[PDB]
Amino acid sequence: PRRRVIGQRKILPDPKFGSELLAKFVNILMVDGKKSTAESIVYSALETLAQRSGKSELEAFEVALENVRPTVEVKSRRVGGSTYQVPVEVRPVRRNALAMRWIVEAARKRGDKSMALRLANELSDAAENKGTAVKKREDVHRMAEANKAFA
Amino acid sequence: RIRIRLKAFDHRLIDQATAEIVETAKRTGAQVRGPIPLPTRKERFTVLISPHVNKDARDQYEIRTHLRLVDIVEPTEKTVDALMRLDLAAGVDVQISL
Amino acid sequence: RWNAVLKLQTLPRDSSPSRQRNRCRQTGRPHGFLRKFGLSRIKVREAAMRGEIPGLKKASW
Amino acid sequence: ARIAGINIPDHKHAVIALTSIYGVGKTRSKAILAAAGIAEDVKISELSEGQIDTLRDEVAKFVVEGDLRREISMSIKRLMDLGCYRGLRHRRGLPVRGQRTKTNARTRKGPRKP
Amino acid sequence: NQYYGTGRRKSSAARVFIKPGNGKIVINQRSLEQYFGRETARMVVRQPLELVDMVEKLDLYITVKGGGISGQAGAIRHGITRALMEYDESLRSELRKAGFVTRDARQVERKKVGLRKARRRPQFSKR
Amino acid sequence: RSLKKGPFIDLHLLKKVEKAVESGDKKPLRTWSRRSTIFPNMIGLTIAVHNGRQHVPVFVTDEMVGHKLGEFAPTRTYR
RNA sequence: CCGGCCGGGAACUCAAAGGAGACUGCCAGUGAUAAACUGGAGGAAGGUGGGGAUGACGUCAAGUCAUCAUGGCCCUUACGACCAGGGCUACACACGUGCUACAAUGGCGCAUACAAAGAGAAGCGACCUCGCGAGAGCAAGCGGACCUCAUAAAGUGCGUCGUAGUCCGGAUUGGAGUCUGCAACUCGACUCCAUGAAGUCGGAAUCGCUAGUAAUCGUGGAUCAGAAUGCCACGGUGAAUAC
Ligand SMILES: [Mg+2]
Ligand SMILES: [Mg+2]
Ligand SMILES: [Mg+2]
Ligand SMILES: [Mg+2]
Ligand SMILES: [Mg+2]
Ligand SMILES: [Mg+2]
Ligand SMILES: [Mg+2]
Ligand SMILES: [Mg+2]
Ligand SMILES: [Mg+2]
Ligand SMILES: [Mg+2]
Ligand SMILES: [Mg+2]
Ligand SMILES: [Mg+2]
Ligand SMILES: [Mg+2]
Ligand SMILES: [Mg+2]
Ligand SMILES: [Mg+2]
Ligand SMILES: [Mg+2]
Ligand SMILES: [Mg+2]
Repeated sequence: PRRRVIGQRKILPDPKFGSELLAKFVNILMVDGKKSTAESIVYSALETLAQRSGKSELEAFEVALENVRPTVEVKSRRVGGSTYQVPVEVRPVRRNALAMRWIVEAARKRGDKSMALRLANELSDAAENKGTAVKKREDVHRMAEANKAFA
Repeated sequence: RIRIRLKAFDHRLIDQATAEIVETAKRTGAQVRGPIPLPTRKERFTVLISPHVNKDARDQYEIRTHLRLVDIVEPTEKTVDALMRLDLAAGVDVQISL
Repeated sequence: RWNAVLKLQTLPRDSSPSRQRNRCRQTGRPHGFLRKFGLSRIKVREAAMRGEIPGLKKASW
Repeated sequence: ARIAGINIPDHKHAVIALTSIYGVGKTRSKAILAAAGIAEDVKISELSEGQIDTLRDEVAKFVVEGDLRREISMSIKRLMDLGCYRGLRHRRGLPVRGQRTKTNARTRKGPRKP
Repeated sequence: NQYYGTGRRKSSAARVFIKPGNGKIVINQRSLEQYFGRETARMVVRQPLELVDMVEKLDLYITVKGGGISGQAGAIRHGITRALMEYDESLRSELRKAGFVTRDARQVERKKVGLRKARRRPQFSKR
Repeated sequence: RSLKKGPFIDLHLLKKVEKAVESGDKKPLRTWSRRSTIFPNMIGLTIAVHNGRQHVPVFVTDEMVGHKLGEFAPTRTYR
């Protein structure tokens, strides 16, 4: 907005696992307003990732999200002239949501078998740092530190 | 036994008609279950407003058909037949049935 | 068919409901008509806003 | 094999295999398979030849392939020669069932042209 | 003894009858687990009788009508929340912090004139 | 093909069929009724069908069974 | 006959009449001590709670002489009146608003869930019989919380397809049918069999939406003998982001 402060309530924690981040991930991954399909797909991918990596269930995806989160983002700014890519500081929640969106879109663009396996593959290659989410992730880091004096 | 239904458009006029019916029925006899609210019909209409073009200009109207039900199982007939024909029902629709 | 019974169409083809248009009653408009009040959009509203039609009220559900 | 046809529906399920043949749809294929008393999920090619013979005989009972093609084509030229209103639209090329030719009639007229 | 709670959410009226004993949940004269509980309100119906006490402490009989999956889920949750008068209202102090006592007044918004659903305004050409 | 289970024919047009058959083909008969159905009772006959301004003659044949009288009357004019 | 169906009762859902409640009201802090602002408590609902109706003085010689009325002008052996057919449905192109798709968060088969709001007397039309079908015969009940339209679809439980112009996609087209109506050819709707184009996410450019919102899934109503992807209207699932 422009005058009134806003803030959204907190979605319910993810069923059984109780992961608020996982509940937010199903929100982002949701399509056409169908939580059942999103929940089934996320659980299938989560168990596949856990059994493939030999890691636990809760933090197996936490590692990938930690390793695919950025630090600064370029904001199109033009005070006197044309557009300047001015990098800025990323808020905590904004960083988390941006990494989550990156993972979801990276899984979207794949074609391996189906969402259940594509999400697991994205998580694995994000843990390893050889995926496409990470490939897009390093771009902001390389484009940072361009124009500081401007604001 | 004898079930009576009253229809009108106003909510308080039907209430006073039902009050008159029940008061006369209890005076002349007994065994009155009182009026029953039952659903109320909401006939909804919408009409274009401008006499030419201007499709967006519309007006919404609604008619509230209120309905009341009251039944009596009085044994004696000389009370019900006397109750009939003496009541104007506050000038709204009313029906007699068994 | 059964014999020439169908051919008995010598009627002026006016009694058939298809011939009647069911226009308005005060002025007469082919369009903007409703069965309930038997008038047409415009006229209806005039009556409702003037308070002629019983039980008609603005809808604000 | 061609199964009283020309197409070789290999490594494919029964109903789809017979659907791949001209002049036969899903319902007609269901009729053929049920009459032949063959399972539906079993592949046509993986099946034994004793049943392919019965399928040949069963399929030969309906008008299909070039026979049906010529039958339907002959009707077109016939309604063209009759001079019917429904037929003289074919010679020009445009909707004949009564669609609107002003727009959304490009499927039968082909891509646009100035 | 018997204890009653109404429960409502999106024109989804419930009826919850809590009582002592160590029985199971019953919704619509039938088991919730039989009625697809593992995804239908998998952990919505059994919210209120988790935080304050254990599930296997009070028998109950629920029956809800009208609504959908989440409609029934929320209606039963609200009814149970307002059906835990086992000992005074000391538990409502804790349930207030969790926010389960208040219902969800949010409802489907009517369809306006000149719009498609409620706020989908038909697109216009040029400006 | 469609339209119930039986054909329809006009009566003041059905008055001309019997005369035409009894007296043989003499000349096409001018009429307006674009409703009658080519029934076998017409091989070897010519009928003039109205289109609005002029009555176009048309000769009936053997393979016009499911085709109506007004069918062979082009009302759309093109360049 | 273990079906709320039958004795009964009215607690409860619910239905419809009347009331209570929310008013910055009680506290803390900020503020020229005032208005007011921030926060907390209580409370189902905290700050005109959500939504609708409600549209100031005026502008655009904005729209309607065609809804109707009306000043002036004109026709009145025709610019009036009756009828058949035709036309408003044309079609080398362009634009606007929509529907259906390009598929695996899917398609198909079996099973199986959970809703609201409406109409019904030349009308809604159970059940039963015939038909692969649109439908036909019989035809109770219902001027209505009773009967009918009317077994909501998404959803979930199993099996199949395994990434292709395909079991996606349905236009076009041929044959055969159902049904309203004096009348389905110009020019209607629906059904059965067959064929199965384009289309594999879309340039410049541009549109809506901040919470039950958007997104997507069904149902109804008016006009109406027979007609919706349009208009009006009800509900299910249900987000992301506002520095
Ligand atoms: Mg008509
Ligand atoms: Mg006049
Ligand atoms: Mg519009
Ligand atoms: Mg909706
Ligand atoms: Mg407060
Ligand atoms: Mg006001
Ligand atoms: Mg002007
Ligand atoms: Mg003008
Ligand atoms: Mg005429
Ligand atoms: Mg027109
Ligand atoms: Mg048409
Ligand atoms: Mg399909
Ligand atoms: Mg109707
Ligand atoms: Mg009703
Ligand atoms: Mg077909
Ligand atoms: Mg493809
Ligand atoms: Mg109709």
